[PDB]
Amino acid sequence: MLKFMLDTNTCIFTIKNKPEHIRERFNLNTSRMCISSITLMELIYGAEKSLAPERNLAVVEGFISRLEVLDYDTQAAIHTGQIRAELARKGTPVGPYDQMIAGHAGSRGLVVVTNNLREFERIPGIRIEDWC
Amino acid sequence: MLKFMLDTNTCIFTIKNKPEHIRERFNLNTSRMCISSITLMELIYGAEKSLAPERNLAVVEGFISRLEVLDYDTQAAIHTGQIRAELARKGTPVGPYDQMIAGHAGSRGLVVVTNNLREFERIPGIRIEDWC
Amino acid sequence: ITPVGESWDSWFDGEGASTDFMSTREQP
Amino acid sequence: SWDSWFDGEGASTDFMSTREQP
Ligand SMILES: [Ca+2]
Ligand SMILES: [Ca+2]
Repeated sequence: MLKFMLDTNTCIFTIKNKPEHIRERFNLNTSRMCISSITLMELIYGAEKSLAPERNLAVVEGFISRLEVLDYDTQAAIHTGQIRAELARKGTPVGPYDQMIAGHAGSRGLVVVTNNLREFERIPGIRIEDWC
Repeated sequence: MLKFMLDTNTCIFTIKNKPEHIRERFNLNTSRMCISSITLMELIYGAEKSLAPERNLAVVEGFISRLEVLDYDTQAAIHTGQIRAELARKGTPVGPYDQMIAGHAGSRGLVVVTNNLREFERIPGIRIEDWC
Repeated sequence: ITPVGESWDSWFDGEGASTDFMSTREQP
Repeated sequence: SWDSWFDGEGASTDFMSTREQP
């Protein structure tokens, strides 16, 4: 069963650094990890805007072909809308992509993997693991 | 067969003003209109943060129940990442949701219907129409 | 029996991204 | 119909009076 949604920052850091602690978690949770298509979009932008687009696209494609990319669907959208509104009212917003990811993970009952605990801590109903 | 993807601006305007000319366009184009789930997120947020949330949710709900809402999927993500890269290359600002909606539409060969032509006009490969 | 993709180690051990790749993320 | 939506319940005047795209 899917259990974990990797935030974009974790993906970038893993791509750039291939860290041991992450590799261990990846292997422990093979087939239980996904990203949101919102993250895919950011990673494709990173690749295409870089000095080595072809090279970097292939690295990304290899990353995403080993996990699941989930569609940002109607329930993701609703739950994201609801969270945004709660955050506005409390004056502690989160960046636009991050809000979507948290809303997506929220709608699917998934744990967000992030090093940005301070930021993500404050999103209602969120479950977090830092794999660094 | 879907032809038009309504941008967030056109949806907000339509909801707030209930304009006669849009009603005629809608009736003529039933079952050829859609929104992105990105726009759904923005409408729910707008409802939920407003001074009459339950009431505004119901208006939003009746609006979206009458057209198709498309999931923002892997092809939408990829098309969006490409577009963001070409816009960066040209130092042209477009907002984050507008970009996703333009990528979404472009991934499905759709015309974007928008009353903010100036923002969308500089996206390469755009097809746009203004219904206001 | 759980379906699995290619191994994670084969990716982690692959040659990676160029140095400039997303040195910044760019979230508005 | 769309007609019944266009003639029905109205949103409050504050609804997304600014869109708030960040
Ligand atoms: Ca992140
Ligand atoms: Ca829009």
